[PDB]
Amino acid sequence: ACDYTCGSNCYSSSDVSTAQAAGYKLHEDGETVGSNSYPHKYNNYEGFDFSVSSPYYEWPILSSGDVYSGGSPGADRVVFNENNQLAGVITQTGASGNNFVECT
Ligand SMILES: Nc1nc2c(ncn2[C@@H]2O[C@H](CO)[C@@H](O)[C@H]2OP(=O)(O)O)c(=O)[nH]1
Repeated sequence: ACDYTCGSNCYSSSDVSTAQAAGYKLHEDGETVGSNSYPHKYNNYEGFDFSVSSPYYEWPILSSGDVYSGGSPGADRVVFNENNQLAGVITQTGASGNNFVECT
């Protein structure tokens, strides 16, 4: 289904799980990909009410269905924690500056 709506992008729960699984694996192997060194810390400056606990890590989710491998990140991110719990799916689309809004 279109479980999450990130601006004009639609993600299924399976899209979110595959993206999360890939970010976590890299987090746990101590490796990073891309210019922005993904997965990195998501600081929660927006102050979202994530049910799960901090430190939070952000990883790009691609609208194409491709899993992120170091290229252009895009607007959308999966946010997970240290226990691989999903905190949320966020996007820079619809937010001003370099801020994020939550995907609905
Ligand atoms: N808006 C925002 N950006 C964060 C936070 N933690 C890390 N960032 C990263 O810092 C940049 C803002 O300078 C954002 O584009 C973002 O990187 P990503 O682009 O890699 O998502 C945070 O909580 N809030």
